[PDB]
Amino acid sequence: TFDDAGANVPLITELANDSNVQFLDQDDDDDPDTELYMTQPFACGTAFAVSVLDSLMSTSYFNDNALTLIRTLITGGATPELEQILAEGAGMRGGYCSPAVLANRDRCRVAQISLFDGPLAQFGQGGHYGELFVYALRHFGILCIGLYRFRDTNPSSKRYVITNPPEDFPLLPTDQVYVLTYK
Amino acid sequence: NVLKTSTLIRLVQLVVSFVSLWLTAAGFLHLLENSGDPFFDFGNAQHLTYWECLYFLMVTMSTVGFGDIFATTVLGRTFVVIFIMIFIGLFASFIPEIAEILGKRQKYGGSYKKERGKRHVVVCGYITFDSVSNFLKDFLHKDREDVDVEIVFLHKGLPGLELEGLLKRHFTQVEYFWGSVMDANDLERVKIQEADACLVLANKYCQDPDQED
Ligand SMILES: [Ca+2]
Ligand SMILES: [Mg+2]
Repeated sequence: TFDDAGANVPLITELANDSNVQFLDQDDDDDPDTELYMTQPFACGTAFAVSVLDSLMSTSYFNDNALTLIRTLITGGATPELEQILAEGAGMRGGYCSPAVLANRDRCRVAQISLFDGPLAQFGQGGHYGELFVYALRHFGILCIGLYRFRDTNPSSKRYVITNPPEDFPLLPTDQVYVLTYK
Repeated sequence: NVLKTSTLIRLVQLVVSFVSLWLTAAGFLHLLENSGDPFFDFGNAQHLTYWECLYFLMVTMSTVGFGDIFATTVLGRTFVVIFIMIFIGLFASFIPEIAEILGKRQKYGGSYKKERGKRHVVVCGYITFDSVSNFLKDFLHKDREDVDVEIVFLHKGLPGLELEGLLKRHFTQVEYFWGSVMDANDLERVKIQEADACLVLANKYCQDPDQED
């Protein structure tokens, strides 16, 4: 508890053993036969464990480029040139950099935006995800990939993630949108 | 995809391989004794039923060997010599392995049947003849007020023979279940939402009290 709290602190925990996820949260309805990806702490983005990564082996075989996509995003841009430089063992070499290489400072980033205020709030006020998607892409080049919605819509600050909703999926003014963006 | 568990796979492979080998061997001996020896112009023959062969092969598998029935054709006797060398090893390894598999099933399974007006207490952690006997001797002591609380032990172990005795001597008011408070299904089996309290005991004599805590 904090003076001018508690469950409102944003947490993510790595778990060494997936079945321990049941202890990580309350108001939860635990069941040891449920696999990690269906559990509330994973669905809320509060838990992580190495087991969800294992099909990176199979996807690495079926489409190499898709494994490079995820990397450019999750690493923030670690190209094989940086991996080569680090493999020389001299540490990460750096300094002031030329405008020719510094052009790469406009990578695309994964960002999160709120429908509570600003130009998109018109869609949060009872619009649909497909209206929001087409509008944001057209006006801003912002490409929407999902939502982060409160679980208790009627209490807690928990939110769940909805990858790629239908075109006619209803929005709430409290939703946050996962987006790809350049600024 | 109906054999989902390695012990149950092993059980069905053992039983079916044993039964099919016994049944086929009985059929081969039945052919040999009833047909008779070919080099004696089939004159040397012995009319066993299939069921007499099946019985006789079990009686020789197990090395009992009554000799109420026996093979008398030369092909019968040579088959019985070959059968003895093979099937003694089969029977003498099958019977122990089936006794292990059928011995593996948990004794103290099931769930607490909550009575209409009795309070209960769930007890777990360090459960042993010593910790339980010192616990029950005080918790049920005659100098306490007369209250009909039931005790429900929840622990991973099978109770030892001294503890099984103690559980039977208190049968009316002490109950024991195999399980762990680490599993929500075991917490439901003991109906812990309807208990007064959970008591968690400690191994005071462990190698590492930080590990035990
Ligand atoms: Ca939980
Ligand atoms: Mg009772």
